[PDB]
Amino acid sequence: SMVVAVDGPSGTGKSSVAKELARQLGASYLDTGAMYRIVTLWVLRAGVDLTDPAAIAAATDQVPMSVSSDPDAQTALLAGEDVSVPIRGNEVTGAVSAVSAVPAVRERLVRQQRELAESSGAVVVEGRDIGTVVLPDADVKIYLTASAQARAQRRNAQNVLADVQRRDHLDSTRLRPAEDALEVDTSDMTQEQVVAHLLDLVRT
Amino acid sequence: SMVVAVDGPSGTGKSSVAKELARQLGASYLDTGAMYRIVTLWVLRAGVDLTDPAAIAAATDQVPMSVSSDPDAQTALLAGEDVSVPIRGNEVTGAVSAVSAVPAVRERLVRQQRELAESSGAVVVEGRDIGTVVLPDADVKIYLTASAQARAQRRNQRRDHLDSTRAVSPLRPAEDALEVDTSDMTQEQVVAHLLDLVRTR
Ligand SMILES: Nc1ccn([C@@H]2O[C@H](COP(=O)(O)O)[C@@H](O)[C@H]2O)c(=O)n1
Ligand SMILES: Nc1ccn([C@@H]2O[C@H](COP(=O)(O)O)[C@@H](O)[C@H]2O)c(=O)n1
Repeated sequence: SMVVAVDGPSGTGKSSVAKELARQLGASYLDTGAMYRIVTLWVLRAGVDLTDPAAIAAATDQVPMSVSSDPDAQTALLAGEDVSVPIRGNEVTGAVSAVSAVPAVRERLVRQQRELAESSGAVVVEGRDIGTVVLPDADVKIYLTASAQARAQRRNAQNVLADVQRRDHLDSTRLRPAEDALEVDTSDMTQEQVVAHLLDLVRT
Repeated sequence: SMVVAVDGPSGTGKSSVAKELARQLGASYLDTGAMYRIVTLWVLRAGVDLTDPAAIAAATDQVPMSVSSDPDAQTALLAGEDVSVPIRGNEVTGAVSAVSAVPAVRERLVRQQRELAESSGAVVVEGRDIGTVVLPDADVKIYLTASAQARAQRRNQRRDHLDSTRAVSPLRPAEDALEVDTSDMTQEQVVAHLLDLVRTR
């Protein structure tokens, strides 16, 4: 059954495109970045020292987390609380890479990600290492990319080209596409154009 | 005039003791941990990547911060907003060490701390590196400490090792500091003790 992995950096509209690709394939959708963000919110609220990986590992043994695989009903639950809003806040955005870098944390989420994928049948799974690490035997692997400039304009309008260009260098020396991935430059494209493009690639 | 530095780990009541010492000496009070917490709140709200020191340095060039040196009128203002509550929340508590470890950040706050101290006359300045780095020629230097056990119960051993071996500002008393074990003492007992030490030097 069909597993589509969608990876790439931020600011390209990756998440919206993956959602809409899922709807069009009648498939399920899995937002992996949201899972990291949920754990991050959990860590922040316990007040764990973010400079201490062992403390982050210890504090994330039993994160009471739930996420939907329905692209039309995405909710982020933590301890029964709907945390869809706070997991997108700047606090979590600033903290998420501290928590994501802890191996113990990845180990669990990669496992949770694999299980959700196997039990979802037809599924589009979105993130950064889906095609390389999490689901290396995906049927189709897509790497959505865009120029620094394109990505910068999508952010400064959300409300930068310096900030976005900086993060590219630190990531390179710290995002790498799988060998069998299909690289798609979305710089010139709108969302619907990107969706149609991926539908074409998948249906080939 | 008189500059009293009070340093030590967390969980001994250090801040309450330093406040009350200030009141009793008729001195001013400076809560330096608050200043790190205010910057941290600023960083968190800008959504700066905490794993990136250069980004934290860049995002903290111009932190609009204000803090009082009056022990009875402590407020923590950021961009005009009273942030006394949020700077004590867990989010900031968890993040503050990431931000505190950035040299550029310390460099500024240490400078701001020295200036506030000079202009406050008689002042008790509280923190972790006050007697060693910020005010190394304080008149009286106090290192408030307590056993792991005592500190643990007041929450109702890991952090001790990480603090000891930390890169930017490891936690160590000045050679000329007066080490005071507060394990057996209540707060008012500690206050009386420091009043005695200060009124003997
Ligand atoms: N597969 C993934 C997905 C997200 N992440 C983390 O999540 C953050 C942003 O997540 P989003 O994909 O939700 O924007 C990144 O900074 C990264 O640290 C990750 O480390 N691996
Ligand atoms: N003088 C100081 C005071 C605080 N700090 C930092 O500020 C944090 C918060 O201090 P408080 O918990 O005492 O407010 C400490 O955990 C430490 O990371 C520092 O590095 N130097």
